[PDB]
Amino acid sequence: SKYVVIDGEGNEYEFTDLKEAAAKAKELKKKYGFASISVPVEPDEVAVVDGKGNEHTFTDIKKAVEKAKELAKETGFASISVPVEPDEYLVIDGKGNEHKFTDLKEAVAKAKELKKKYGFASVSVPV
Repeated sequence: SKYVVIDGEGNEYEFTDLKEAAAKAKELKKKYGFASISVPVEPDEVAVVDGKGNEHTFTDIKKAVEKAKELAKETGFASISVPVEPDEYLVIDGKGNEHKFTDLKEAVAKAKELKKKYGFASVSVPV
């Protein structure tokens, strides 16, 4: 598999191991303010990755968002991953709304604004 961490500069870090990826994301967030992690998700699923590097899969985005809030507090980190098409980037905010981009730095900039507004936002990238 391939797991991708995105930081606040729009840099992409690739990993073969989820626990190492989730640990990098948690560190970039604590040290530099922002990080998302994208993981392979089955079609019609959504996945939340927590601060322990564990996945939580869902078919209902509203339930995923609810869980992502429990996990960010309990484990120190949470990121929602959704399937994206090549050359697209999707931002999911803390209320479950999806915003589509074709420029990663644009997607990151929006995610930062939505994190301020709603408390939480993730950026999903193609795997």
